[PDB]
Amino acid sequence: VARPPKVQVYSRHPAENGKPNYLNCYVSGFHPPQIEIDLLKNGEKMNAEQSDLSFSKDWSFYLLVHTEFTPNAVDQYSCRVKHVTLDKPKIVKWDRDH
Amino acid sequence: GPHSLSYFYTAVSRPDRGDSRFIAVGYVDDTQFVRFDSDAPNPRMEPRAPWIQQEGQDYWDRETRKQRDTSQTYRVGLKNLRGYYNQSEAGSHTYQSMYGCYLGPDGLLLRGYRQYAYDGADYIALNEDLRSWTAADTAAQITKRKWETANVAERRRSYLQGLCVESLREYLEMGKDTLQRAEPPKTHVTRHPSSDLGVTLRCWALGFYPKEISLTWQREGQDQSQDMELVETRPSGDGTFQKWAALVVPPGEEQSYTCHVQHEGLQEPLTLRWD
Amino acid sequence: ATEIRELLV
Repeated sequence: VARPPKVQVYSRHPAENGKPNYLNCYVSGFHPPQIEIDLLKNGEKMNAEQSDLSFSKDWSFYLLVHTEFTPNAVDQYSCRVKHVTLDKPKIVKWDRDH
Repeated sequence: GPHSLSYFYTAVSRPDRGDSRFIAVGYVDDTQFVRFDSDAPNPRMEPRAPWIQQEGQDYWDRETRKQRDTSQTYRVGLKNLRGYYNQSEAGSHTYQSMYGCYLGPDGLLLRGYRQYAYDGADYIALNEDLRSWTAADTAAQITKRKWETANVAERRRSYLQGLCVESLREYLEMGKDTLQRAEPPKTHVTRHPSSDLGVTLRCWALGFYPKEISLTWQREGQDQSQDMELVETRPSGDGTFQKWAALVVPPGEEQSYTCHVQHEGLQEPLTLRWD
Repeated sequence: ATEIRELLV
């Protein structure tokens, strides 16, 4: 069967307003491998880099989408995932406490 | 534990374009170090870690030639598999293989493996003896008899005991400064609102390598693995890993709880608490 | 180093 993606959105270092950082969207556990993973800044797609397609011992795939960012108090960041298992896109919001 | 060299092959059919795509990645332990993508123009095996770049042109030429040949075999294989299952020509399907070797304490093969999947389900696998196959269904029995007829298992076994282990040992030395050095986590504890009767304590471990780690919360010496929320270990983006463990505690009782962190990068386990 | 080649499925 097809397996749905798990999604985590998080920064590489603890977020400090105005301090340069990295924003990660880690997407794992899905099958088939066709997937669309977008990091969004205020709803707008960021030109973020995507890792090479790999998979775990249960054959399910994982991917890391990531880009530089400088968090502040105004901008909202989220990860949007489209996959055959999802009837509408999955959106996970970034927050510095997770 | 034991070091390992592992390769992961993904082939996908694309009937709309009349072809297929083959992607391979290689890891030493938890560090990706090469990739190959049949969609790349003039596709080559490419470095994905700094230490592998010292390999000379003959290595990259050889690896490129093997991956190009393998890409073609998996392209035709996807066609065979569609026929085995009498699937429509319009659907996309996925053929995966993974194989690798673990290094024993004596420098010999500790465990070798080679497995295949079709559309995410186990298809055929080399048994632990590296001499025979287990096939999952009627289609895979066709493949099994072909590979038995051609003595395929002997070549897998020779690769796993030989070149896999020898190249792993070479990579471990080339990348000793990062592959054989444990990077301990940077740790801290945060506190967050939760609900009526409780605040969340979250214990963070950032920037560690390798992936294996133990994060536990302990209410007064006894482990609290009841509603400890523990996220999957996730990549930092720089080759290290991140994890956190959280639990809801009674307001005003934060200082009764301790987070214990064990990681091979630490001289001894850590004991953290809320500030 | 990857396996040199493998036989068709």
